[PDB]
Amino acid sequence: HDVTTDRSQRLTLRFIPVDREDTAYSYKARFTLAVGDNRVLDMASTYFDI
Amino acid sequence: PTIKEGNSRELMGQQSMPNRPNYIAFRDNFIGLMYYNSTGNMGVLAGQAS
Repeated sequence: HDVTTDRSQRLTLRFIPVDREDTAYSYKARFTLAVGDNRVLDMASTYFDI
Repeated sequence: PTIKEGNSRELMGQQSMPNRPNYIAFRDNFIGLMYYNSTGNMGVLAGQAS
């Protein structure tokens, strides 16, 4: 009981950037993501689905 | 009665008759646009964080 979650939590967050910018070479996106108030997030598992 | 081009004797006995009607309209609620029930093109419709 002193380990992994028992309450409901989704493993992944299928997030979409708010604003878009396309130009000659760049494909800019300013995504506004806040990490959940208790839960943590790993950077090696973070990617982009294009 | 005749295969001949434009007009020939027996095409004086020729008759005209109206076309069958086809009302290009929409349904009792016009639903057929949004994928409400379809498992493929369904909507997530979630939050800015969750």
